[PDB]
Amino acid sequence: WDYDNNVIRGVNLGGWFVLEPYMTPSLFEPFQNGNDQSGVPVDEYHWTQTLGKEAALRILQKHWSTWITEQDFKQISNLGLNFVRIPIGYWAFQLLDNDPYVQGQVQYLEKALGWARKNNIRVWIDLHGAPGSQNGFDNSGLRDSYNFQNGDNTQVTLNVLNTIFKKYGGNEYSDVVIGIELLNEPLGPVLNMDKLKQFFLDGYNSLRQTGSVTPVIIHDAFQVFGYWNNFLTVAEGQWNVVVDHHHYQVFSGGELSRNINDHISVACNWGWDAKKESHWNVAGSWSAALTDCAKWLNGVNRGARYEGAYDNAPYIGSCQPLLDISQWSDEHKTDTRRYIEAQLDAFEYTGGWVFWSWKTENAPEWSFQTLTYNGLFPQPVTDRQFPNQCGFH
Repeated sequence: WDYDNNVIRGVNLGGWFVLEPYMTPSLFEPFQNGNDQSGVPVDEYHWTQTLGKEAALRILQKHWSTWITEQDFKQISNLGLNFVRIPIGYWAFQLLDNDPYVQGQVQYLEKALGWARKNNIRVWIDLHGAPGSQNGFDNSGLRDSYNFQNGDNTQVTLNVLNTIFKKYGGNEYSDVVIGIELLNEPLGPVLNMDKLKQFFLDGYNSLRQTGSVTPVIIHDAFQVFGYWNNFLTVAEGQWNVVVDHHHYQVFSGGELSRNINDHISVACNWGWDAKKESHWNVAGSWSAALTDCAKWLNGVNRGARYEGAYDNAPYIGSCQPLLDISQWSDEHKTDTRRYIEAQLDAFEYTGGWVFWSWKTENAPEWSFQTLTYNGLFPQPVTDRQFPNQCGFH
C-alpha cells in the first residue's frame, strides 16, 4: 500500500469476533424476561460466562461461520471498496486465569485473510479488547471496567501483540495486511497518558524488531487533533506509522442537537484539521448516524439521549419512527445523504475512511449494506448528489 497516493475506502467487519449487543441483538434478546432487561448480559465477558463454555462455543461457531463469509468479501469488492478493518479481542490468542471467553476466532481470521487476498482487499488487524479493558465500553469485551493499566494487564497485552506480530506481520501476509492496530479506542481521559505512550512505543519497537515493515496504526485515544504530531516521528527514526481517528456526532446531547447544517460544518472541519497533522491518518470508524436511537447503542439496558432517556439529555424526537429505514421521512433521508457525502469528502481529503460497519441485524444507520441498498450511501462511492459541501482545495 502507498499511503501517500492511495485512498482507503473500506468497511469494518464489526460484530464478528467481538460481540456488540446493538449489532447482533438476537444473541442477547433471549435473556430478556418480558420487558425487563435487567438479566441481559451486558458484554461478551458476561454473555460467555452466563452460557458456560459448551453453549458459548456452540452458539459462537455458528455465528463466526455465518455472520461474514467469502460472499461478503466478493460484495465488498464489487461495491468498489478496497479495504477492511478486522476487530479481534485478546482472548482469541490468550486467556487470563478464570476468563469465561471461548476461542476459535483465529481459524476464521485466517480464512478472512485468504478471502481478502482473492478479492484484492487490504486489511488492518485491530486489537479491539485488552485484558481488564482499555475503555469500559462493551465493545472491549468488558463494560464499565478500566483496568488495562493495572497489574500485569499491559504486559499481557504486549504478549498478545507479539503473537499477532509474528503471525501476521511477516512475509506470509505482506500482500494483504497493511496495518496492525495496537489498541482500539483507549479512553485517554481516564488513563495515564505517559504509560499509554510507553505502551505504543514498546509495541512499535517489538514489531520492527521481528523484521516486520508493516505499518503500525495507533488510535488517537480521543485526544485533540495534532496531539500525536511529535510522537513516533521520522526525525527519531520511527517510520510507517498511521493515526486512526474515529468520528461521530451522536454521543452527547450537544452534538445531537445540532441542525443538519452544523453537522455538516463539523464534518468538514474534521477534514481541514486532519490535513494539518504530520502523520498519515485514516478515519477508521464513523457512520451515518444522526441519532443514538439504535437499540442498546449506549449499552444493554440503557436508552437513547435522542428521546431524553439517557445521560440527562433533553428530548429531541421519538426513536420509534427512526428504527426502520422504510419509515424515514424524505427529510431524514436527505439529511443522511448530505451527512454521508460531507464525511466522505472530508475523509478522502487525507488517508481515507472505514465505515462502521459492514452489516448489523437491524440498525440501518450503522450498516453499509442497508444504506447502500436504500440509495443513501453513494454507489459508486464517488457519486455526489450534494457536491462540494466543504470547499476543500
